[PDB]
Amino acid sequence: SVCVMFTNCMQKFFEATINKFDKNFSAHLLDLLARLSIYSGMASVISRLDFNGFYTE
Amino acid sequence: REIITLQLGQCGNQIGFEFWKQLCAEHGISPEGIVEEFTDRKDVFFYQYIPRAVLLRVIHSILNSPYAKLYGNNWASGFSQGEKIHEDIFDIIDREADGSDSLEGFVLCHSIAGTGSGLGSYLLERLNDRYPKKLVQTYSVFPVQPYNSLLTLKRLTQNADCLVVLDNTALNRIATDRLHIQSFSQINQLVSTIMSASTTTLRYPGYMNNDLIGLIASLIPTPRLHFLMTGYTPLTTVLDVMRRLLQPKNVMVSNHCYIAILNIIQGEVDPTQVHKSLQRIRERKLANFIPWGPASIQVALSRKSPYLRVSGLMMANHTSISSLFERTCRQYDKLRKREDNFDEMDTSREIVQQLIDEYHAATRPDYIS
Amino acid sequence: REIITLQLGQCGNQIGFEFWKQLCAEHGISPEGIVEEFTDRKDVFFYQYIPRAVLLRVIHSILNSPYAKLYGNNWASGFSQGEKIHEDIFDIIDREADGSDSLEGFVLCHSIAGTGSGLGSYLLERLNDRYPKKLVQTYSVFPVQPYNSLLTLKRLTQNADCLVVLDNTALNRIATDRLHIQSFSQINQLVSTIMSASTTTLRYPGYMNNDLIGLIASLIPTPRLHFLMTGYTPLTTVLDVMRRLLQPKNVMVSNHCYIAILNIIQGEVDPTQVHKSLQRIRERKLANFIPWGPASIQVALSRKSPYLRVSGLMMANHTSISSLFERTCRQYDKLRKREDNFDEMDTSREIVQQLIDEYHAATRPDYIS
Amino acid sequence: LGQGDFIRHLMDLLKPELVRPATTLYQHNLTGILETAVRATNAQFDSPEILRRLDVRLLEDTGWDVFSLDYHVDGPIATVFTRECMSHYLRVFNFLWRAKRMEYILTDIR
Ligand SMILES: Nc1nc2c(ncn2[C@@H]2O[C@H](COP(=O)(O)OP(=O)(O)O)[C@@H](O)[C@H]2O)c(=O)[nH]1
Ligand SMILES: Nc1nc2c(ncn2[C@@H]2O[C@H](COP(=O)(O)OP(=O)(O)O)[C@@H](O)[C@H]2O)c(=O)[nH]1
Repeated sequence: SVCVMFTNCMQKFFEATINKFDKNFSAHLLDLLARLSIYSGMASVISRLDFNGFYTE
Repeated sequence: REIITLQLGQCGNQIGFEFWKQLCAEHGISPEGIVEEFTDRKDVFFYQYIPRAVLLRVIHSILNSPYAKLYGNNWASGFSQGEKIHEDIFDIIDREADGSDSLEGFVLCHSIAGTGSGLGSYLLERLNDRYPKKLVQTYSVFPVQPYNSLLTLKRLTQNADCLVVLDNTALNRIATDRLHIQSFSQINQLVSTIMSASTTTLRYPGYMNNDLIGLIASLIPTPRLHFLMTGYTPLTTVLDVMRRLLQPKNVMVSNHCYIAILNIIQGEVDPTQVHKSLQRIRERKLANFIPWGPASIQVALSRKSPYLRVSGLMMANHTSISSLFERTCRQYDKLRKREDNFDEMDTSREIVQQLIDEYHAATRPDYIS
Repeated sequence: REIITLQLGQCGNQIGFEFWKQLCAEHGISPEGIVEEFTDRKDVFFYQYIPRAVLLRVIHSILNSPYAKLYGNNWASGFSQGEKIHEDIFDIIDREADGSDSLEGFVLCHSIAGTGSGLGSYLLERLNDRYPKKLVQTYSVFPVQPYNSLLTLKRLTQNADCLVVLDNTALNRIATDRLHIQSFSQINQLVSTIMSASTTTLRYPGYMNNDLIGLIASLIPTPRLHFLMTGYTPLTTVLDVMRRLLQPKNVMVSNHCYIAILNIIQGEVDPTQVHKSLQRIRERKLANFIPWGPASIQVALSRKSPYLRVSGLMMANHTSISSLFERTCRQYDKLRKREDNFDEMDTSREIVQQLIDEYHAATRPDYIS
Repeated sequence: LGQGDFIRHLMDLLKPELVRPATTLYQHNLTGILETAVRATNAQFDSPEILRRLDVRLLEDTGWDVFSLDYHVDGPIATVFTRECMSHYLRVFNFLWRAKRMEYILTDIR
């Protein structure tokens, strides 16, 4: 939802809203890799999401 | 979505004329513009078959070639004469634009080293005025010569939405190292191999990358860092090909890190060990990327033409491309201390310095702000 | 893990070239570096096949050989010229190291008798500067010759992590005794057999000795006593091979006691009677061992190359090796009284005196402290 | 451990993992490491069938106390091993694992 909605904001052409999407989307992404990692491929997906060691938090 | 291509100068004509010949054979099309009986999407470059090309004394060499039924040295001379025929060559491009269903891009082939430099600088300016929503990719070729070269770089850094560098120097080495030539008629055979294999995903539709804007927005993160270099190994598993593309011996270029990598595998290789090689490339650390943003490597497969074995091409966005500019920037100041306003050169001088700084700032963990 | 080999001087190139010929024929590798049709782990010494060699007139005769597709006389003169090309040769090594998966060590083949000997001493120090965690084993070969021999000894006693001695006086006597040659290309046949046999347990994997440190960690008790000697018997039960290796006629060296012994039996011998023989060799007391710490004898089996019978090699650490340094030492003093500072010779003369002093004190019941 | 070449690489890759306590250890992570070892060493040139059965199991401290291979076998061949040879091999594999890390420690000190 935050991805498609961010396209709408940029389509309306504020500076306090771009940074608002960042803290909202980056938090939602970290919830994904937290649940994708806790398992017994479903593990190789993480190697596809981050490749530069980013999101190592 | 159709892509109308342009060819300027002796270079652009020769590479384009040999680009079409590589494409006409890769499809079942006779040089007489007639399909041979002998699945491949061919509506992007060809119009039902006629290629969508707008060329601009080498022209006579094409009209005598068997493919006849298929259609000074100052930068100021190129920009001046281009203004005198503003309405002439724009009549052709406009009549070729509306006749197409929905225009997508303008793949422009020109060398920045005589008239192709000054005329191409004129076109890339005029296209952004009338056509503001059309991508303009350029297959520019790198070689008073320092002057005409950098002046085009002023336009190529703010108008062209993409750029693929192909320098004759690094090509001449590969011409000497693995081909043992010592000629233009030979190095262009390698250029035509790079241009044709670049748009292999548009002509052969797969899961993704069915439009030019799909190949562009993935690599180029910001409007400024829009320079790409190529790598082509075949001159065997996917690991054999992926390891050879990252060697500096194969790149067509004479700290530093990558920004985005796209691999084109035109083989019949099974798509099950693909993720295994990418997994291995991460382990041995054969390439490094930017530290600030999340940079990943992408690999794409395709299908070779049955009318014509594993190959491989890599689209790279490397910061080490900044080196080629400095060679141009350096020789300019030397010619600036050796000899109506002479302000365009200095204004162009400033913006190239802004670009090089942006590259060397791209390798910093605080490239933001 | 991989091991990069270096070949310095006329001797290093020759014995290294003969080492690779024997190692290629031992495997299924055509002279064109292509695998023939015709288990043996060959990733350590061959790169996917390319040898991991760094060669340094003789090169031309190698390039005119059928194996072309497989890739002054002072010590100060040999040291300085290496300093002026310091950056040059390391680029070859730096790319081969990082191009390697996980580097383990540096095999050096060189003769200490003079440009190659001088270059070797230079490179042995720099490898300690750059790479601190890589073993350096040197297959040195003994013969103004006294000068150069002791200088390189000053570096080989504190830089090289291990060392295997091969003196020409012991090899030449063998060629006239059991081969009846009366040439360099003839004695190198024996040197190649010892070198190829030394790394046998690395290429044919077994339950033990799957890494270069596994062979060295048993013999060398302290970092100072890092000199070894060899023995090769067939020039058949396992008890026969052990008894023939412990005879003085076979060792390649011109009180005292053993520190550690390693036996390599390369035949198809019965592996159940190997533990029996070590029970009986202990009873006859054919070798005298150190009194301070515990020491034993080691036997390791392997498999001969089927593409090419019982052989045997013995790596020992005998304190009688101190005599060889004494000859070079005494030979130096006689020239020092006969003819910018000449202070390096003084330090080298002093440090080798401590090494000799370690050996003679290594045979006492109180070598502890 | 009769291979030697494969167990060497396998002890170099599990070093960064097993040093942590067992509570943070989960089986789904180690399999990618084991699969990496079988690919790098000489064990890649091997029958694909027998490689399908070789996996990991987690005994139930430290990572060097709960790791062990299993090589489960079911079907007709399971009448030769009979759940007792698999309860004896693991009883052996510990003694060969300890006497293998007590050696790679002593070649690291050296
Ligand atoms: N790669 C390549 N470059 C070429 C070829 N022909 C010409 N060029 C380049 O084009 C430049 C000359 O441009 P020129 O023909 O004088 O432009 P014109 O004044 O418009 O005709 C040279 O610096 C070459 O580097 C070719 O066949 N291959
Ligand atoms: N063992 C052995 N030693 C050799 C061989 N060839 C040369 N040497 C030694 O190398 C020394 C000569 O070195 P030289 O080649 O003149 O040094 P350079 O001129 O600096 O390369 C002699 O003292 C020999 O003992 C060989 O085939 N085997």
